Amino acid sequence: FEDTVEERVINEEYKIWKKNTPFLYDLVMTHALQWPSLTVQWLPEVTKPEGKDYALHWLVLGTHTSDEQNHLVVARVHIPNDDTGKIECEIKINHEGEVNRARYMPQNPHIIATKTPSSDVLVFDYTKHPAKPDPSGECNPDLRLRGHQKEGYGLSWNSNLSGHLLSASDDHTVCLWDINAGPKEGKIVDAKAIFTGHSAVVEDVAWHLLHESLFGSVADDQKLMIWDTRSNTTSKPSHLVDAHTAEVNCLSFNPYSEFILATGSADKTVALWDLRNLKLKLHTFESHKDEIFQVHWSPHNETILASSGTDRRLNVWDLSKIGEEQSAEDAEDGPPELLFIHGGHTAKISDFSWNPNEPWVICSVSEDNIMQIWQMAENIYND
Amino acid sequence: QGITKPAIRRLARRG
Ligand SMILES: [As]
Repeated sequence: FEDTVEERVINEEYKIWKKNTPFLYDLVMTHALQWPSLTVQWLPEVTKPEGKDYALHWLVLGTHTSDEQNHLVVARVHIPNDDTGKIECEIKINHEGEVNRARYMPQNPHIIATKTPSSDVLVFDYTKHPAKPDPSGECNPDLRLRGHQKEGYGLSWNSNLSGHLLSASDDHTVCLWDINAGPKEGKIVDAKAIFTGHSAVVEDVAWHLLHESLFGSVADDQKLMIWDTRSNTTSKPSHLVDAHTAEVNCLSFNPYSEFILATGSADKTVALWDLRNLKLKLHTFESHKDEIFQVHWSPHNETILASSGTDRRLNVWDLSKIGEEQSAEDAEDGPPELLFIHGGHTAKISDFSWNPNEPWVICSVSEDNIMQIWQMAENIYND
Repeated sequence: QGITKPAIRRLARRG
């Protein structure tokens, strides 16, 4: 599958990135996994162990093998104090097929939902599985969520309504589950609601971070849809937005402003949206050389946004610099709101996650087995 | 060389 030509170009650009890292990073840790992960999410927990020079952090990872046994993994990592690093397996759980995406429940972080190459979305409570997985590889989810006909990626837990989960699928639908309901015994729960507003593969879904009834969806039909779970319709959203000129792959709500939303597309742009008036696209971020697949706001800075995708790059944006005049020289590198380009990966970035406890720290995973934990130099954002 | 802050900031945008 490899392009020996492109590989030489990538490798030589990497060597240049590597020696530039002391300029650009306060922290760079790189780890090669046996298998690539399509998913990353930091767990909310952190601790500074007595008599140690590092902090303990946790990552939810997955595995991607077509041939062999897959696993849902929680990784323990050492993050060195500002006065290299280490990764270990906290727990490893047998998983049928690759883990498309894995998300922890905000109210109960040891509950993790996963998307699979099949239609069932699985739920795991990692406190209810053996410390070491049985080599037989039999996958025993605590819950199987029924409702989809095809696989997907989009996953979202309601952070205001415990146990409520959204999922997006290639079958054109968004499914809704309430995992606290169901029968006594007990493993299978059916979709409470199935939303069919889209006419193509729905790529991502996301609850509003403040209103428990609002969520957004995003599809290959180039539309952004805003839904209300109160309403007795599941075929028509509250708002239908012509968001992009190509497939929309991701969306992310700002954790500081209940009205603003970000959207990422195959048209190589990120769009800013305001929920109070969706006829007007607030802004367009341009710089990416290929399809954008993931977008996430910083959990510490309201004006900071990050995006990534097929161009092996991760871009960090600063909203507070939009419209700011640049010299003709600086304009060649991109618009004034482009803060930082991360060139540490040598293949497509599958997913990334902002560290919720250490400002500016990000974990990104690529298709060539690499996971990087990094933090850009203070000199770059401290202006 | 590219040690000043404006230069580092410009390196950052170039990746
Ligand atoms: As591991």
